[PDB]
Amino acid sequence: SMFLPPPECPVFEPSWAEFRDPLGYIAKIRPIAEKSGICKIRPPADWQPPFAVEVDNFRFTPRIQRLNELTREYTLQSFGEMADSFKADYFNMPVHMVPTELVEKEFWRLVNSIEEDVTVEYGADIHSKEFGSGFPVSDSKRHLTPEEEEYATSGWNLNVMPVLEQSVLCHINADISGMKVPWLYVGMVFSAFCWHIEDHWSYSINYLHWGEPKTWYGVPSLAAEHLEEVMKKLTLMNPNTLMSHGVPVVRTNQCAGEFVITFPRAYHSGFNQGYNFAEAVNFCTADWLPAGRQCIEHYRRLRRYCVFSHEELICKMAACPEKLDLNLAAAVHKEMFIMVQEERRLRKALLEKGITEAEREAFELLPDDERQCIKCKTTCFLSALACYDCPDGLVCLSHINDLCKCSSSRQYLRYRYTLDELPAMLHKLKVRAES
Ligand SMILES: CCN(/C=C\N(C)C)C(=O)CNCc1cc(C(=O)O)ccn1
Ligand SMILES: [Mg+2]
Ligand SMILES: [Mg+2]
Ligand SMILES: [Mg+2]
Ligand SMILES: [Mn+2]
Ligand SMILES: [Zn+2]
Ligand SMILES: [Zn+2]
Repeated sequence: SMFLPPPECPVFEPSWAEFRDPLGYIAKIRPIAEKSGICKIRPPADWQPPFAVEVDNFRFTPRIQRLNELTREYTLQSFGEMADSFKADYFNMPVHMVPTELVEKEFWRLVNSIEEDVTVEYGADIHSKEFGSGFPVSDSKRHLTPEEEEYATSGWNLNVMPVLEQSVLCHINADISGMKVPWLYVGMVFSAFCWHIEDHWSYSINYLHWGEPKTWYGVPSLAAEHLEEVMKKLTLMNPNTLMSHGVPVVRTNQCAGEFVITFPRAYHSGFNQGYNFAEAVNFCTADWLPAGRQCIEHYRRLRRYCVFSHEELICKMAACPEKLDLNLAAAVHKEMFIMVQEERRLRKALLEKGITEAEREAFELLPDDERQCIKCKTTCFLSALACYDCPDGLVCLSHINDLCKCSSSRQYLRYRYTLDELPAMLHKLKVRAES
């Protein structure tokens, strides 16, 4: 049989009232939408931000994609001309007369076709800092119309959403670009993105500025490990293969002017129906905090580097309880409580090993490469073990036996807070959450 389209993902059409608070709205729809992993949001009809990129000074070198296996520079105009001619020539139809179902069926046939070499190009992962965002920004080099200044401050503006009140990553003001600053995607027909989840299992929000639709596939976070097991066992991967192995999949065609939200640890993939322009950014919420906690341990097991420290994030929020709504205060206290108990255990174990010397360290002021456990590559914040005779070495307190062979008298504790200081932080959170 030909490709079977998965069931359609949920589509949300917020009122103007609902639309005022993006993170509030997303929190509201989450119980339904997280059952699907992705969802589509259609803004009120007259919410229409003018495209802000200066088209004539936008240049890029797209990546080469051969469809059955997962280099000139272009301008936006010349990429589009190439894109349209390719589609019209391949389908032998007018460029805007090809049904999305037809493109979709042919895409998945091609991905699995060893004999045919269809190759396309994708302007993927373009920094919005390089040429500007698709959305207007306040401090722009462009004279903003009154209309554009309002869109510049909108919470649904992807430059603004990650620094909103209840956007948790705003508390880490280390730059960590790639998570806080939007990325651009210039697509042509068949240009694709493989199955993945976001850094630190964060949300992503995705907006299609213009062009032909972007076709999405999404998997609920609950089925994340099952998907990974199916892929390991049988091996990008056809959604039909996933569904026939017990993994739920949804689909959608994201049209111009529509948002797509990917929820924490929701696997997603897709391809573009034609020439288009999209913008995306990560964000993190109160309800994401447990996923963030778990992702650190997942990274640890994999010896992957962290973009940021979960410990540091929790403690920075805990230090300012009055900036937290009751939902966030509760979530932070939950995380903080077990962090403190683990730290009490780890420091006790350190004393039993014989280490007695200790120095206070403001880890958040160090570069990441001076913060990483040499064993599990995690970013230290609350504490670390170092050695006076081995200056390059550093381990987190979960790995005090993996620093060096020197005697206990030459090793010392580097700590952010004393054990005494931590109950006070917990108590302040608890009082706040009890308001
Ligand atoms: C927030 C965007 N971002 C930022 C880091 N990348 C540059 C690696 C991402 O990784 C998004 N994840 C990849 C992706 C790509 C697309 C796309 O090409 O349309 C759609 C959804 N997800
Ligand atoms: Mg417009
Ligand atoms: Mg939990
Ligand atoms: Mg857990
Ligand atoms: Mn993504
Ligand atoms: Zn470690
Ligand atoms: Zn040593």
